[PDB]
Amino acid sequence: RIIFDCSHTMAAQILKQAMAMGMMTEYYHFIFTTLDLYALDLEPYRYSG
Amino acid sequence: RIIFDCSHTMAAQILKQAMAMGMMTEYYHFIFTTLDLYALDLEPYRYSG
Repeated sequence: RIIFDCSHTMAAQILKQAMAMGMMTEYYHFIFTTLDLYALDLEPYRYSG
Repeated sequence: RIIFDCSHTMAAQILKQAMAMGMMTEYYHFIFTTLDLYALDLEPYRYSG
């Protein structure tokens, strides 16, 4: 159970970090607070479930 | 514990599909069967451990 305050481009970078590290998963109940990341593209992170 | 009869480029394909689907973890203990298994892209799945 993790919560995320951070800029959205850095957040997409940490998406790349975490899905490379295998952490971008349905295992862990997350909550982002990003509202502007929709400009960037999220699709394998969204299809990671 | 799954064993993987597939080509090397097909292995890279399904690796891209699988880390897009978020199913890359140390929990999974696998065996790939392809003779070319050092000659392509190889990195982020090892950092999913």
